[PDB]
Amino acid sequence: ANRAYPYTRLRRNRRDDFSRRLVRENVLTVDDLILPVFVLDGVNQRESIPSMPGVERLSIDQLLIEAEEWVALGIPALALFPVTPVEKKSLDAAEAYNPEGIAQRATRALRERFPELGIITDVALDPFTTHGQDGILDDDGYVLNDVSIDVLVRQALSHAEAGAQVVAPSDMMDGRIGAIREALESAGHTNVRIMAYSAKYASAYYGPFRDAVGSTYQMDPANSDEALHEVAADLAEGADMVMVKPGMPYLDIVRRVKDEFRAPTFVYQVSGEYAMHMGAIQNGWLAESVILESLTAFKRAGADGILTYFAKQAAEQLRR
Amino acid sequence: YPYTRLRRNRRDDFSRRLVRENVLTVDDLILPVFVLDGVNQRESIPSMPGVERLSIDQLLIEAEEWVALGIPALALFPVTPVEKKSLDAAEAYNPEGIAQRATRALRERFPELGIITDVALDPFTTHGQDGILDDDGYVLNDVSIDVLVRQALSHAEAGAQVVAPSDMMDGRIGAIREALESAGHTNVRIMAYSAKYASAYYGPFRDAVGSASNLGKGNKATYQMDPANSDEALHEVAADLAEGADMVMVKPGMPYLDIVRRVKDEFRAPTFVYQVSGEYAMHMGAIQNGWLAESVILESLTAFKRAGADGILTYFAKQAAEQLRR
Amino acid sequence: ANRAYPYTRLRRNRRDDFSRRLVRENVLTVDDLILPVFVLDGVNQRESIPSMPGVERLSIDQLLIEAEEWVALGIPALALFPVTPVEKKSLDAAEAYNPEGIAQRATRALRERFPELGIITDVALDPFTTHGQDGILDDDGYVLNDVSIDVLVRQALSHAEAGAQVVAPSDMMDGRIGAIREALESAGHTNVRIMAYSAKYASAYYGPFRDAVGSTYQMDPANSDEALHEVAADLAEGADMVMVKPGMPYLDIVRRVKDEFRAPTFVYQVSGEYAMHMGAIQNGWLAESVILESLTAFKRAGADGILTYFAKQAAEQLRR
Amino acid sequence: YPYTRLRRNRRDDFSRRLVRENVLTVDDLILPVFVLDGVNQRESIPSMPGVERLSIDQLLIEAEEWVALGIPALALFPVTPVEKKSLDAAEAYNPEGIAQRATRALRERFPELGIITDVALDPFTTHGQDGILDDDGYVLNDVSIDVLVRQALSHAEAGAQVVAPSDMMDGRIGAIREALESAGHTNVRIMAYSAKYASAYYGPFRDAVGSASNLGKGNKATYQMDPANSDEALHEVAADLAEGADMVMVKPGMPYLDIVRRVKDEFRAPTFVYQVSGEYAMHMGAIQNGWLAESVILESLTAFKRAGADGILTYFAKQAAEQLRR
Amino acid sequence: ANRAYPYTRLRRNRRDDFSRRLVRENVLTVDDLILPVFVLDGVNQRESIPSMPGVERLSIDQLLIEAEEWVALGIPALALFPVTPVEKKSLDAAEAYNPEGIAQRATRALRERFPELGIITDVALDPFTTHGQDGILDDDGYVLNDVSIDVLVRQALSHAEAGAQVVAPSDMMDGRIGAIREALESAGHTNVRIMAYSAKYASAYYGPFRDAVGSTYQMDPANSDEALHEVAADLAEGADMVMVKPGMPYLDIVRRVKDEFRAPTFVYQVSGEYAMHMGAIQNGWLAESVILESLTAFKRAGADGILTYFAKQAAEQLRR
Amino acid sequence: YPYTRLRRNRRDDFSRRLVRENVLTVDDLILPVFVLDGVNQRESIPSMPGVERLSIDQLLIEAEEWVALGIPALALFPVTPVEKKSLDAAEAYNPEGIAQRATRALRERFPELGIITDVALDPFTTHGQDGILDDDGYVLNDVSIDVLVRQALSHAEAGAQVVAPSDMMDGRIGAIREALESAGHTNVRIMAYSAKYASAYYGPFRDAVGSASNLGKGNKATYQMDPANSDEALHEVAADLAEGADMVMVKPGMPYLDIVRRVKDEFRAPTFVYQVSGEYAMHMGAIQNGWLAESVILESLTAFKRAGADGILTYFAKQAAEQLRR
Ligand SMILES: [Mg+2]
Ligand SMILES: [Mg+2]
Ligand SMILES: [Mg+2]
Repeated sequence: ANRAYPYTRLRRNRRDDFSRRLVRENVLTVDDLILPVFVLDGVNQRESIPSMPGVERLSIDQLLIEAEEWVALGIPALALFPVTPVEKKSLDAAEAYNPEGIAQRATRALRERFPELGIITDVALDPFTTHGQDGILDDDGYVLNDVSIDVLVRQALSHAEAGAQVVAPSDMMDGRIGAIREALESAGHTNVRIMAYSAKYASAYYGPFRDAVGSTYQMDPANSDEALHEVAADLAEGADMVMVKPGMPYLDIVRRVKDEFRAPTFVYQVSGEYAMHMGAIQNGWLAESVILESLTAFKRAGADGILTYFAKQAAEQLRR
Repeated sequence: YPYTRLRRNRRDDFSRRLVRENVLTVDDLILPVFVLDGVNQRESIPSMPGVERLSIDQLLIEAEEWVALGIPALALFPVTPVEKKSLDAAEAYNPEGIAQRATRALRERFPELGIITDVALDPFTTHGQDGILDDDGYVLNDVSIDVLVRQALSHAEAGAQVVAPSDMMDGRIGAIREALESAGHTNVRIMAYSAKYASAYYGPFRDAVGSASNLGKGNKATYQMDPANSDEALHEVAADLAEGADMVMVKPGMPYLDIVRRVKDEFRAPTFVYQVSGEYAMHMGAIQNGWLAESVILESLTAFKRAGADGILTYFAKQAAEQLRR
Repeated sequence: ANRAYPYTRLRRNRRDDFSRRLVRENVLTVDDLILPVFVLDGVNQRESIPSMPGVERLSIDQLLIEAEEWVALGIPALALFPVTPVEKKSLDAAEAYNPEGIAQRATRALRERFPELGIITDVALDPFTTHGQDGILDDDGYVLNDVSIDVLVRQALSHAEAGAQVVAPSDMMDGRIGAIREALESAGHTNVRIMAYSAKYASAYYGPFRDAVGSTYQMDPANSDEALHEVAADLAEGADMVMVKPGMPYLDIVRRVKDEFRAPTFVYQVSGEYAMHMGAIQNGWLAESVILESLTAFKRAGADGILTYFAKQAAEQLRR
Repeated sequence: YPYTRLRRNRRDDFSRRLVRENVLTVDDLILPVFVLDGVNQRESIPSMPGVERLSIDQLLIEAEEWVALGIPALALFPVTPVEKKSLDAAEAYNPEGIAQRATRALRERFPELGIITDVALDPFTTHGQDGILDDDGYVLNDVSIDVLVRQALSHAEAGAQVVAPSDMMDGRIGAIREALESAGHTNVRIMAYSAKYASAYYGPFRDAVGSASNLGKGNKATYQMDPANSDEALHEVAADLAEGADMVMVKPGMPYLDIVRRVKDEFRAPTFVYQVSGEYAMHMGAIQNGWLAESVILESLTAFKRAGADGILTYFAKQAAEQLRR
Repeated sequence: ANRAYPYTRLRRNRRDDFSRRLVRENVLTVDDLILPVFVLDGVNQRESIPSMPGVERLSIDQLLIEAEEWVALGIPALALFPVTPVEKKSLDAAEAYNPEGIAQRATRALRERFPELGIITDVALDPFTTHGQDGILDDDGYVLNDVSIDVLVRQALSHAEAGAQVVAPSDMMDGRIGAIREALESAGHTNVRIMAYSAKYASAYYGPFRDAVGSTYQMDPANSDEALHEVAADLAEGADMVMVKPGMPYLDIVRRVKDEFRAPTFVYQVSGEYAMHMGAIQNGWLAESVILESLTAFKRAGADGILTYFAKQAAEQLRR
Repeated sequence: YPYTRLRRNRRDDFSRRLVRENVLTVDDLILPVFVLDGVNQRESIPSMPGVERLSIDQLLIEAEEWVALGIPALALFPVTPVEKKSLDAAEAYNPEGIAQRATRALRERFPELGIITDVALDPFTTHGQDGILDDDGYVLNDVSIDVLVRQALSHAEAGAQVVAPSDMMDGRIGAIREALESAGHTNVRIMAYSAKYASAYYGPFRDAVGSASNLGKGNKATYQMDPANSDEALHEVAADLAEGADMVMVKPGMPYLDIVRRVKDEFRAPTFVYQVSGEYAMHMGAIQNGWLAESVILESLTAFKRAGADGILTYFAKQAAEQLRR
């Protein structure tokens, strides 16, 4: 310590590329990327999403075609988000555990064609209920929890049966991680991993996602200590990996979570973060180098893995 | 869970308010402003929707409302005429330069408003770099400090309460402090840009200030920090505190919230953060497109307080102050 | 570090109001205030309390009138303290769980008229026993605990049935938080919060409160490490929020509790603290700015919420 | 367990990659090279299988591939002719010495390649010690610093971007920094060998550089650190940082990984480690015998990153860079 | 602090042997050494191992002869590794719990002849299965765990019955430490210690060991935080001592484990570490003083005990 | 428990040895010796059973066995003749004083044995205080430092490898270091008595050295530390390290083990402890009475290692070294 100018000039290591490379503390690699994908029900179709320029909803045959290039680029995993047809939404959310639902069909197709690619499914009831609430309601509109926990467990088990290696309770509820963990073990799916959405905030950054998928419990953005209690509870319940969401607006949370628990920590660069960046890049306001700058921030902040709609572009860039 | 259900405190608005850990107030806001030469001039900046370059007379008119909203301070950025740019950056310490003239006008009209001047040579050089170049094109450190010290003394003479060296030369905070003390400017605060990274988020600002064409495709990797580095920011801030800074800053902002958190935790000193032009533009573009709700503005600024910042330099300051006044 | 005069002059940030505001580390807001209220049994009555100048016991119709202004000022919650008529005090403390007791009637009235206002009820047997001890005694005068735990559970459930959002075991006993937590869950009151009086000291500052309400277990004032063990036990038993009491005389405890547990921490500025301040203000010895100075100390010390008889005055001042 | 089975993340390659905590890249590699006098000379070193001593012309040819593989820097070690060794170590600062000549040649041919010169008198003394001896045979500290400072200035004059004092004299980092600053060598980095132990793992290097016969059975216990001590390394590194080092190093490497970890955790500064000659030789001997698979090379280098090093001086650098390029 | 040259010259304590001895922070003693031994099935035989120069496989009568000198040198314990004849390897691994298996016979012989010498047996199924996997497989080749846990428990109990004072689940599995701990207690072997191979990496340094014994679950070398979670789980399951393996390539892990848990920590200087050092010593590339240098590194790094094939040589040297 | 029974590792000798956290070795021992003037003199000390005052010739004879046992160093304490005591303590720096003569004799006879001389004026003053008194009877700080510096230079001139200021004057470590550096005594170590308390355990030493009658009922509360204070010891040690001490010491020993532990944990520097005369006497009296077994000697010395000391000044050093040699 006691470093003082001019004995210490911090620009000396910045003088040349070689010394900036030798002291460089972090680096993003393709091992850090997870690509979220919106999956349609039909055959031979793609749809553009107005608020997520460059992102497409894909039927499963199209998903398989694009996955050939994602696998060649080395992306380790995908996170699937089905786009449920409105006629499949119900009150009992039976579509969540249908072995022929989009998520289950997509995961069987991908596990068969690309055996080493990781598939992370979404465990939640909101994409399948007519009302759009994440749970089954009683006559007055209040959540019945064990009826809902029951369908979620059937959902997670159906994902495990389709071959998913990871399930992600994307909900922000209590009791689900343990029930799913317990049910998977109970049913013999001992190596299915549970990626919990641990510190998930009530945020305006999810806007574009509601367009993509066709749609009191999320955390207050002001709170930071509360996120550590959320992650601790998920860890205690058996989560294998924990996630912070949204991402860049919560980088201080990523840093605190990694420092406190030293566990596998993930971060979601959500639809609104992607949309802001891409709109600015397309308008000529920001250079495309901001994509890698934003992703290296997650590594510097302490994330092991990043769910990002820029995964393909970033993997292509990681070459330079 | 079941004993500990964290949803209980979240159930109702009253209990969420009681347990809310951080709050954004107008005391935390600093508004950066782009100032033009001449009279009765107002110019839109396409890459910063909603922001205008203003001549001093127009700045004084707009500042009446910034003061009424209670914004504590402005950060001035002069839009130097192309013909006043040179290799020696001498316009940086001209007593009749835009920054100096704007400072005297604002200090007279609004005595309680804080004026934070920019100490840096980028608005004044033909090449757009923040210091003086040697014959190999390197930004010289100590020769640049000599010009920055002359610049900071000129701002103190104009009445600025705070000078903010945004240059990233090593040792400049101590040089400027020594010069201010020697000259009797005992209470001029120095707001150091301590951990300032070599980023792509500054694009729109280069357009706003008129340095974009001068810099061209140039980079500042020999002085601004590598985005990959976090421990190094602690060493930058420690030096600036030992050299006499009254406030230390992290820049850019949202992409570096982890740095704000480490800096506040390690040094427990007045910590500031800049929500830069590219952060403003990306949000504004998405809000205008209808992709993000307007509530994202306060959410973005709340993140800086949660991460540990005391004050935030933000182009959203007027809008945020209007929304907080509710 | 290595900050030294005259390079570092700490008065520079204090030179002007604008720079004092920019570096100001804490601020009190109306979101931090909880107002305790003494509730009478009758109709159209108020009583002055000699040792708490300016504070009044209020019948429920008067309470509703005053609550209109507390709600307009933004105060988030009230803590109710019934003033039990002597003819309702018994040996079995049945009045504690009477659905027509003052606390239950007051909470139903307030929950119906002001649905967003939080109500924190007092769970304790002392206001309802003839002897004034917080528990039911056996023939020799010794506490029978499960008979007492039983009535306290009926009490907390009766509060939950009346609509209380928060119950506060204001006792300083062991076993109660868990029994109440367990009983509320068991009965379906899953979102009722439990605000534990965790570090509550044996103190002379409660004097005036005994006048207001008509009335071996509290902590020794010398002890600080002991308070952390008290808070840890309440947290383990399911408390949603933890409180230190009294307040200003124990600000070091507030700081240690927030630092150690990072949980929602509350502090009671008790009747004697209020009385000392108000007597000095009324005598012209202290300016009224001391009220906000005393309340900002709780925020600086680490409290999230403050139970204070000055809540109305403070909310009115928070404007300047 | 059963809830927490740590084997779940280990089950598949994709999940092992997602949770992998550290990675080795070519940015982390520094290749040490032994340089001969003369022209068209290449010599094998029996105790360092696969490593050759090279004349400058041969070094320039081999460096074309080191540069193509992206290795950031070389660390030069001159093989001084026996007749140029003396009590005064004057060849250490000869402008026409091997290190000086090699540096000028490499700086001209490969402008972006980092050149790290060795500041130490062991290649130049008749006795093989790293400093000047007094009449009792003790290695004098301050008289040795005077020669090391002349040596470091000569390397800066030859164009080295980094000088690395590997001598273990007290206070030499500050003396060398002061001399570099006074002479205007503002940006010459100083890579201090901070916690360098008195070890048996240096045997093969003494053969490679030609100091083995000069040192004989001599020891360096009055200056290199006792292998038993760990807290003492923190005091060595603290002094070198206060004296102005830009990088600090632990040496040897694998036998001292605990020291690398404590040094990175305590100071959060650029931390380097040397996988010394004896570590290289023991691995190479076992790999050639078929006792260890070739995958041990990357496993050994991954350990340095896991332990906290930013950069690694390793004789395996070319092989490792070839394997990483996949 | 604030130590600065020339007031502080760190060479002053290094000037003389006496002051280097007074400030010397660590020292290796014979109390720190554990010698691993490869045991053959027959009588009056020894075999040289090509990739471990100087190490020999020993029949039990030869083992007893060599143990006389190990005991005279003060070595506290041996770790036995039987060399199973191929005709004893099966699918059910019954040889693991045979009371007449090499390990059991060797431990009864040593416990009877040298009552104070500690014996650490290896609990694992890999030396006894035809396939060489550490577990019993079902028809498709997948591990059946309770059949395997069952034989391992019989194995550990058979070791305890033969007189072993320590058993070492050398596996890298979950559930075994607890089952063995539970079974030993259940059976009355309350003082048998369990030395867990806690942080055991997937490494190339085990090469020579496969030659010596005739032969998804081991840790990734890149991970360090993961090792702390591994050690914590073993401690929670009842391990008496925890070990890091391999050794010198993982000294940073030894340091973190000792610092985090402050528990009895052991480290294995594996076959490849021994082979590299001995090959270099025999080639004249390294002096034999490197053996003690390598072993003092383990003490400096925080190990209490070291499993090392150099134990005999080191104990002989510890005299100088 | 039952899973975790801490008795399991304790069950057998082999497992207790494997988990044993600390060990005492002869490397940790320093033997204090009381030296007389004259020839062929040996005197028993009733309050320190087993300890003798020895003339230099007798000291050289006894030191042959201390050296054979491997004890690293001696700490010399001269038994000044009554007639050589004065107000100015000039005998402290007499080149022909007992300490100076004993040092030259031992350095010649046993070149590898460490000699630690005592820097303090208590053996030389008529009043027994460790410094010079003013007219109010106060022990002057800076005037005392001037005499201690002359004393320490005389010990360095006599050949002592270590001087140990046991005086408790503020700032003396830095004064002595500056004087040693200025005079070229570069490698003379300074073993500071850093946290030395005003204790009743020193009684027997005052008898051994002959200062007891001079001090009478006097006290040293204006300079030695109050036994109640622990945080203050950290401030004493920090100053002595910043002033250049090579080793820092806590004294007395067993009654202050908590201070040894805090000092090693806080500073991670070479830490020494003195098992003072009264600790020796109380143990010896109990052992001779048959109240405590002789095994208490090693138990007492093991406590210092467990508490964090690297070295121990103990009158039991010969006995302990004999017992460790087993
Ligand atoms: Mg700086
Ligand atoms: Mg050094
Ligand atoms: Mg002192």
